[PDB]
Amino acid sequence: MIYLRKANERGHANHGWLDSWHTFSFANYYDPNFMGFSALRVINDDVIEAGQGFGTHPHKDMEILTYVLEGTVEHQDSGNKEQVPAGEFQIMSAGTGIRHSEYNPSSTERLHLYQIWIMPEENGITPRYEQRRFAVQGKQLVLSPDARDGSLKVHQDMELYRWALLKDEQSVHQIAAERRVWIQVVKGNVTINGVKASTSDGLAIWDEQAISIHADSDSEVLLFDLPPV
Ligand code: NI
Repeated sequence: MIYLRKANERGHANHGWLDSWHTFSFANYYDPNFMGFSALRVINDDVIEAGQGFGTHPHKDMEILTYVLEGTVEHQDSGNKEQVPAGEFQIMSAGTGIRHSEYNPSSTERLHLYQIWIMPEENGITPRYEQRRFAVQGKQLVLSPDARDGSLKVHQDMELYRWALLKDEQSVHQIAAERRVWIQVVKGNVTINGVKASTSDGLAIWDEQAISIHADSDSEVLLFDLPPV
């Protein structure tokens, strides 16, 4: 009751300025199996060569999360112009509609980030854009529906932890009722409920009463506790 999406079976789309790998269907990459997982609809693993970026485009009715891993990303709303450096997340629920344009401010540095898309619990909510700096050990709480423990709000019944584990560490994750979970291995090597997973792999667990996660090495993962069906 555990599916392993290996890194090299993500949809690949290199564009010259943007190399990108898609955990799910997205743009000119379509597979009916790899559609979505619960509310996780998009996990994109993007490298954006120095100086390049997406032009002025419009999102609507979607809670979008960016997690920057290397370099920096400038973000220009319409009216923001705040940056986001390596290590900080940045959300933006869109609801009624918005128009933004993201780019790589360095001319010497590649930008590498995760692009995450979670279907919000209702459309037409008010545009909003939080952006925090959420370490080296521990399971951080990045997204939650009430912004508890210093997390950010996400307009969906789901939490997102940035678990950072040291070699041979092992914690359990409570797992709720009919809930589902996605692990996205950021770096390293882990073992979840028997299933090994390395950098950029993703595992999708459901109909399971608990999650044992064994850091086969120092490794960071992203955990999506996601609601049922
Ligand atoms: Ni965008």
